[PDB]
Amino acid sequence: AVLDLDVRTCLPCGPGGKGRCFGPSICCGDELGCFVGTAEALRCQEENYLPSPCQSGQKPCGSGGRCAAAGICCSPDGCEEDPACDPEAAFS
Repeated sequence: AVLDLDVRTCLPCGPGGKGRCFGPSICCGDELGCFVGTAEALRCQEENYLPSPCQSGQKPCGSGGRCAAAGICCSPDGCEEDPACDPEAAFS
């Protein structure tokens, strides 16, 4: 997706703002693991309370998608701990 407005980088997620919103009912903090509609993901509840634009930060990867949360590489259906970035990955 594209940018939101003047202030880029959508709303954070997780603890304080380590994470952020990604695709749909999802939230995944790179330095804060991946949560789809989970406790640490509810921050995206605001992503469906006010019809407006939004942007994410999904650094691509060969794991059927782009990187995101803890060594995550997300897809259009959901994310997964991808060895591409940190969990199922190397000792990253």
